[PDB]
Amino acid sequence: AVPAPNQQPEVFCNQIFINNEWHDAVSRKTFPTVNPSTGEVICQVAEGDKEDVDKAVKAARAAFQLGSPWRRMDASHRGRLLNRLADLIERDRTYLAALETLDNGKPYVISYLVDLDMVLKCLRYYAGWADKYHGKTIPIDGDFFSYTRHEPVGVCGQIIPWNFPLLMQAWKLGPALATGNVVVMKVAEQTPLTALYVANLIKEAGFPPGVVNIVPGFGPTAGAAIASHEDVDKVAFTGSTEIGRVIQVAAGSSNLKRVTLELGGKSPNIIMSDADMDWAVEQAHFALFFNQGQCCCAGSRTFVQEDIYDEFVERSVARAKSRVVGNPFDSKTEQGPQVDETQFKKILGYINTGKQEGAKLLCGGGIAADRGYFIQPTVFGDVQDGMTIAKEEIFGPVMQILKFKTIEEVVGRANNSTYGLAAAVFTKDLDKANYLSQALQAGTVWVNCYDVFGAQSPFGGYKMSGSGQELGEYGLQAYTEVKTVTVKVPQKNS
Amino acid sequence: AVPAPNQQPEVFCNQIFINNEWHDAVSRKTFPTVNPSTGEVICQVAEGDKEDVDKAVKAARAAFQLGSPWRRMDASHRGRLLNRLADLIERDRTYLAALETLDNGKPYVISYLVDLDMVLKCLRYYAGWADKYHGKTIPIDGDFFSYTRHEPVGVCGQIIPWNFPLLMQAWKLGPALATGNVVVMKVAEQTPLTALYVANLIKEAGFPPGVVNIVPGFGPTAGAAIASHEDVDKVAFTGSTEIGRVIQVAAGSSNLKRVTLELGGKSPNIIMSDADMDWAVEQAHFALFFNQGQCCCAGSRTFVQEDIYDEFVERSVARAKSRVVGNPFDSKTEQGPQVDETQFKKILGYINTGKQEGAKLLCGGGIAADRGYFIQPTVFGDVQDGMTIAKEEIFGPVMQILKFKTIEEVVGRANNSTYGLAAAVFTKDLDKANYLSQALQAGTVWVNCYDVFGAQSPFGGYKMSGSGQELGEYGLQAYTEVKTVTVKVPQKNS
Amino acid sequence: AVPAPNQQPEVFCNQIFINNEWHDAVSRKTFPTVNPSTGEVICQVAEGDKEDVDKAVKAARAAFQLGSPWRRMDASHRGRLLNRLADLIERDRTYLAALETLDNGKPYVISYLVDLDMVLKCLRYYAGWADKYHGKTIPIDGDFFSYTRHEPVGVCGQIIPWNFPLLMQAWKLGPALATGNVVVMKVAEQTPLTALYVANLIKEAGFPPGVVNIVPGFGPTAGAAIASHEDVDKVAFTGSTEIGRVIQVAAGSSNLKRVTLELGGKSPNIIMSDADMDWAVEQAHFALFFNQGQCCCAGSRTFVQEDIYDEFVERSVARAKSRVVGNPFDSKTEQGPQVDETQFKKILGYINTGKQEGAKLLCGGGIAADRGYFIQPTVFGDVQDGMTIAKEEIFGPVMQILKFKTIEEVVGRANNSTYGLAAAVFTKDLDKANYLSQALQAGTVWVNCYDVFGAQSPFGGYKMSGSGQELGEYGLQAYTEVKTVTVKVPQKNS
Amino acid sequence: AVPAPNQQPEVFCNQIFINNEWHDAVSRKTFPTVNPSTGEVICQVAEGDKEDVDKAVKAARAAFQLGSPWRRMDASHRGRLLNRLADLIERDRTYLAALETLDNGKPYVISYLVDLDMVLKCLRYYAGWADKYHGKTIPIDGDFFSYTRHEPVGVCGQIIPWNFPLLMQAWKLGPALATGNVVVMKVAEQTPLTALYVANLIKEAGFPPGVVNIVPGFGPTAGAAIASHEDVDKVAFTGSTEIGRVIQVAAGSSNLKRVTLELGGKSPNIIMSDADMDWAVEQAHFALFFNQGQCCCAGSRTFVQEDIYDEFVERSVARAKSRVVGNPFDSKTEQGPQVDETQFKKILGYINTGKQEGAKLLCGGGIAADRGYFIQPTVFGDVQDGMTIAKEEIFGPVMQILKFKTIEEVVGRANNSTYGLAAAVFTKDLDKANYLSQALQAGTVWVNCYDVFGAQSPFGGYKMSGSGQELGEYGLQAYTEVKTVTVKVPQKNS
Repeated sequence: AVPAPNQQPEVFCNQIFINNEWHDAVSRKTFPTVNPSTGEVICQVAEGDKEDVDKAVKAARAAFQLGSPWRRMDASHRGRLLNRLADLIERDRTYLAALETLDNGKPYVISYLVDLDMVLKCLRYYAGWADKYHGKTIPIDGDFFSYTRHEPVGVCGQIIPWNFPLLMQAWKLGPALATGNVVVMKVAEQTPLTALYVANLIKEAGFPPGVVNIVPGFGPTAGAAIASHEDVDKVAFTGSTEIGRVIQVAAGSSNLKRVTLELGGKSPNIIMSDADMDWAVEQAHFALFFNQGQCCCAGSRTFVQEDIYDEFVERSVARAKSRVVGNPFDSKTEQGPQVDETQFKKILGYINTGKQEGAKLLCGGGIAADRGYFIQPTVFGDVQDGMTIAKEEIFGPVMQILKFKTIEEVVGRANNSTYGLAAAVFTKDLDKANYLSQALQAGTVWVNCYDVFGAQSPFGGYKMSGSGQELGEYGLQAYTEVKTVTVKVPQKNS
Repeated sequence: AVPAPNQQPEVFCNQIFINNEWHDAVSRKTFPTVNPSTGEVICQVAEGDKEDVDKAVKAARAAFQLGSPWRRMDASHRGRLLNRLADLIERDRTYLAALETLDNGKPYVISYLVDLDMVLKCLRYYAGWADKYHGKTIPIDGDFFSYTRHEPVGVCGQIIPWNFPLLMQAWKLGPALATGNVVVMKVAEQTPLTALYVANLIKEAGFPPGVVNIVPGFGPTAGAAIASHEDVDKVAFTGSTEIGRVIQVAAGSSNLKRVTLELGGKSPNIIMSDADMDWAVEQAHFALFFNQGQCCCAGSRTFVQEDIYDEFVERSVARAKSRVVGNPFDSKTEQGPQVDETQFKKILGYINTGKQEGAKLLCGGGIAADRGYFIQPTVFGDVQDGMTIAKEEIFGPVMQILKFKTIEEVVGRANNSTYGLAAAVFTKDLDKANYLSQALQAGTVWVNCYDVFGAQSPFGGYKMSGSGQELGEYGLQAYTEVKTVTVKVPQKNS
Repeated sequence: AVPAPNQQPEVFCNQIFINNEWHDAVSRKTFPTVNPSTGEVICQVAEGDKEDVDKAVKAARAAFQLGSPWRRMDASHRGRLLNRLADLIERDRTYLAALETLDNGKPYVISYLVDLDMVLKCLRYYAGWADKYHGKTIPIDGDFFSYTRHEPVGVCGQIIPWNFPLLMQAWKLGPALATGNVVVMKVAEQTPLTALYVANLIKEAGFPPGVVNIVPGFGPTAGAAIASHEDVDKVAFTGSTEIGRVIQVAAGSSNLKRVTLELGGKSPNIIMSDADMDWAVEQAHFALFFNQGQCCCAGSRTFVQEDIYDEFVERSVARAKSRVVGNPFDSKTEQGPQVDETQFKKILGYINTGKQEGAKLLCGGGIAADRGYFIQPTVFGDVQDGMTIAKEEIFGPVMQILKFKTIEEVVGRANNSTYGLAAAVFTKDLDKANYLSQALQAGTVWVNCYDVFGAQSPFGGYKMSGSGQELGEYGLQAYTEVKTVTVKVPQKNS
Repeated sequence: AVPAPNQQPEVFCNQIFINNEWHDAVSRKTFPTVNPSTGEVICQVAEGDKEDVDKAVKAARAAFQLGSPWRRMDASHRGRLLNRLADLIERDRTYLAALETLDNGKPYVISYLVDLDMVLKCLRYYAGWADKYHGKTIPIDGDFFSYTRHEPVGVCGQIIPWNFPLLMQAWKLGPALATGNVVVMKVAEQTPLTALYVANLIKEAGFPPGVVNIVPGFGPTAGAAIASHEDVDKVAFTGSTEIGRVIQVAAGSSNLKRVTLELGGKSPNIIMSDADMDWAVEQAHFALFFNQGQCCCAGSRTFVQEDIYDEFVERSVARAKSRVVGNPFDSKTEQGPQVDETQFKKILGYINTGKQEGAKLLCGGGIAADRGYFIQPTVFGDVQDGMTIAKEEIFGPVMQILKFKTIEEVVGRANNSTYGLAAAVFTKDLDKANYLSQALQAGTVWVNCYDVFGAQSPFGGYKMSGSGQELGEYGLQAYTEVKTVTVKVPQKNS
């Protein structure tokens, strides 16, 4: 039951957010944000750079000073604030879902029922962790009393992508604020509006000034500024596998700040011959096409056992062909446009490459509309491991279907990737499910499902898909600094 | 590769163990311990009573005094001692296995390869916990520093059964000693020898006097004294569902001491139609006949799906008939005699009870030898839910095979019991395995296996099979007391 | 900033609560609840008995059935409900505070700023645990996959006291509901009104029918019925050290249900000679006089070092004499009346006994008003360890001040008690604080403060003050049942 | 009671360790290792380079292959191995202590009683952790079963210093091996002998070939090879703050492998006016001069309150002057020589610099022997924050004593450093201890003691002293990779 959207919601926030106040860039510059559905400019936004980053960091550091309102604050209170911010977001749910769609391209139905529900659940989950992440009392040798304090890491620089603007923001603020850190966030140039509106809600929630600071702008400028700043204690980057390397270098050459990376992937979705055909087909479609195929963990390599390959493909193609593309605000729209022209062209290039390599184009394969960045649901069959489309993250509505015979075979081929973010297995057999979930080198392995993220389930990657984690109790580790206090006592006893 | 046994091992310890010294009963009385294989008296053993238990408790309390060797000792050291004890037990492994068999009746091969291996693994596992059970530093509201100390509960009375003499001893000593407690243990009147020998190794390992005190004798006397003692902080009993009630009453009427009970059960072993036949039959046999069927968690209710019922039974009977019964010291022997005359008769009564109710006697059902307490592997088919052999713990080599149709049906029938210790499921289907493992109300649920116990896996029960646990990190909770220290600080900060 | 109270609030709920519906006792009987400030009857209340309890239990068991709304419900959702219930309580805060005071006697200011604040903080804290109490994946030996599930214990019978009607209710419902259990709660005959009103809020919050059932009545009838019921899985009693024995007996004689007891105590408050005199005096006054001295962890044994004894006592007496007694609804009132006549008389008896034993009466010692159950703030000096007033829980506004010399002395005298609920140390020396905090045998030990309870800090007792705990992560262990599932796998790897 | 040493122990291992076999460098190259006590060459050692590192890594990856002995091995068994290795090290305790002293310079008495004792305690502590690092079963939303597996990170590159040869190796192998990883370790060119001998014991203990591979050589060559290798999953460096930047750069530019750094520091030891003078003086001496002042966490900034400054300094000077320097093999020797000539001269330079800046030289200040690298115990008084000796890690027997007035002042000055490894506070006041332990920005804060390291207590650093940790439960997080498996189930229930 989705409330009717305002297909052209007004933009109330388009500036830099520091100390709970809106500022223009020092350079007084801005940049336009495009509506991927029309190609039209939604509005202008403050273009932050080094100087603005510096303004943000100092404000954060100041809010993190020993004795500040944020530091003395009871941990249970931080939880109270997170729950408050969630209630505000829920109040403005219909608006945010709309604004998210207007700037990202994704279906308003998805933004409301999915994106925003997950935002709410994420913030409410972490609110609960605020006063529940205990330190330890250690039974060290000798007459001593030793314990640990889990203190905040400090000023945390967070750079987030555009595929899930509001959600990525929540996944980062949630653990950081629950553990007492301060944030200097850089949002994507493609989708900065929703994040900024939330910063307004952060102020209304009652968070002390400087606790959360958002700086919209470009990656080479603002992003690198944060990653290089001498006063930033930790930087968390989430995006392309290429930019991540830049960040780890700029961070290790600046002040040895802690660095966590969340990169892309070429996640394998294995369908064994005994899988529920109807279920497998529908999930494999969802596995890839979800969010215009713009998912870090997208099932971009659909491995199918030979005995059921033909039937699977036939059904897959039918599902692709029936997938409705169009205005994200229309309730019947399943797939919206791609985020921007760059990606739009980048995808078309991959499709072209797929054709060049001998991959059998089964459906779609070109522009889906003369206005906006829409691409038809494309499906490539008889894909080989050596093909480009079977190795490089496409990040679009392009499905690759590979055929395999043995289970021993598919494990090797699935694991034969520089990536290892996620993977999935569709089978009715107990042994096969356990065999594969253990053999697959992936941060997350789904059985008879895909893209099932719980605010309580960790999300990390193996190999070059990343390091460290988001969501779950493990998420608190990365934003926590451990101090050991060892006191000399008169005489220790058990 | 099992060493050749000394079929008539010498008995070196047969008295009361207090302050690392051997004492006779104050009454000077003694009782005989019989060799279930021959019906002959192995030797005489000190018959402890309330006065002796008082001696043991006082000794234990002294050893637990603030500032005593055992209280000041580093936690890591306790681990060192546990490991030492394990090394000594392994040194004398061949002997203990023989002595275990002599007094219990179980096959020497099983005592050596199973019983003793599990004792070693148990003690070594717990040795490792000694310095790793941390307390917590709590982020309490206000300007305070709050933390917790995990102190020992104190003088722990432990009453152990005869089905697994050495192992039960290890399961109790392991967690209690690892956490710094002291023990006054009452061993079974039928199998007291091995436990007392181990007490000798306890002194050799270097444990302070009074840390572990063992008192052989009877339950109505020694057992009750421990459970009733005003200075015992906790009592852990393991045995019949009838005596457990006595203990919880004697404990709640004495000094409100903490009480954990490990009782029996009528565990269900469900065999789905798609299960691996060969595997399921062999394991279903083992699930019940193991240790002369003398298992708290024995699979006394073998439910089989109708489509495979006939075949299953036919194979089950064949396996039963081939089961070699005889001298426990002969390598070929699979089943030895029952522990004592009382049980011997108790089982014959149940067998007769089965015949009276209309349960189909498929094999065995009578005495297996004119000397000792040997009983033929017995199997009853077409058993119904209302039958007594289908509700009461027989504790003997008597198998009940029941027939069922749907999965919804078997869950209700399996859960329809006052017991809930264990359960098992044999299937190839993933959904069936998960459905069942979640629906079955049992402390432990095995999938495509049975009687799989790891030193690291907890063992507890639902309903009237018990409360609290043995093994695993959970085992330490029961032997730990939590103290909260809340200090007032100048000014709190994250 | 306390809102003006309604000194005679209307009573809307005065019946039994089963399946979110109000019932009359089967016996149609009722009983009066008195206003301790005037001795007047507030209203009649349904008097539940065994038959009513049976109705409640069957309702509870029904709601706990596999597949029910409460069982299938997402853990995070139970959190949502707890938070919702919190919000409702906050809405009607001012009313409940008044009703609390009306039926209990405690000052309205305290009910508003303290009692209800804690009720809210408690429920909100626990709501956060709902989806954060993980099970474990165990690295068991052999080719197996072993894991644990933390399942609800089931039907939880909870019996709560009258000293903190609303708060005790939160402390019990919080952990129970967050872990998915169902409740059959018996409230105090002296203070049943507020609990019954909250039950209305439990319905409004959206909790499935039968998840929480409250049965007002008497302890010998209703209480014993719960404790003895054959279908109650666990019973948690909080009250006098005498009734607790009855409950553990009735429970161990019924169905071996799990039992946790929260009993009284004679908590020692140690004031070292180097303590901040002003602070210590005010905190020691608070430590005992709080809530009309009706605290299980009251500092009823004030030990003072000799060098500062005289000065301390003088100041203590002055503070006592200035302590305002009167109508609980007046801002200037610090101490209201005692809960009922029984206690009122029981306290005067102890006061008379104190004088008989030679304890020096320093102030007060008799009735504070000719109407109600008011007693003057009494202080006894030069109290000796052997005196009755220095051994038995008075549960009233009577202070005992003892003199001591050495720190070794006070530890021995402090630990020389059958109780061990709480203790406190006032000093400026690091070593003295640590020495005492470790040597004192009490569940909680406050340093330079007293009665500091956080919803996150555990509250348990040693010796005969209880077993098990409330609040903190430890509170969840008592309401959780652990199931181990061990799956056979093809081949295990690290 | 220390056993008499062999002042010239035979060297049995001086090559590269790969697949439990000794190899020569591919380049057939070697390099000399000096005895810092005489300046004489002990023996020649294989000089490993990139090609050698490649042989090691390939060996490691092979040993880590799914299905390998090391991967299938029971976690409890890895524990067994670690304990076995410790038993072998204890057997050859006397030898290794001598060999450590021979190549390092530290007193044999300290090598035996401290270094080797800590090696044993570390290995045994970790052996215990092998089968106790559980994953989690997560209560995710929806009809799913979600859990985590803590898998090894893979091929671990470890680069260790020379200050504590054996201990540094233990601190690295312990947590890595316990968690199932494989190691390619690079030992210090100054102290490679003991580490290589221990590798011989690793073979004897029974570890699979390739589980631990040691490659002696130079940092620029071997070290950089490891940090840069495309197949190394993680690199852990411990050394100078200069080389650490190089490693994090070479790693983020290679394959985004995980990096943990353990750098130096200028740790503050704060002595309040109420501190136990005798104790504080002796401990402050130990804090800095220990292990020839070669400690990452050395108390190089001794802050003393003015009221006790003069007396403190006097006593400190007297202790320094009495500190015996000489042959590390003579029982009376408290301080041996510095590790090598480079360090020897670097320290003299710092001593010179101290004099140039106006630091008051109170004793020593020059070479302590014409043979070897012995330096006199040096003490500088009236040091200011701005001075070089007050900011840069000297890593030698040079103490800096600073004077302060307020507690608020010392906090700011203590925290005014790029480092944040350790800190200490000597006081008798509770509030002062808590205030300072919380306010000080250091990984470790000792109260009334220094250099107290338990195998169970974590050791990490703030700011530029490092990231990640060694020792304790936290040590396992860095060597663990978390996989989330989320299975679709029929119907979820609590």
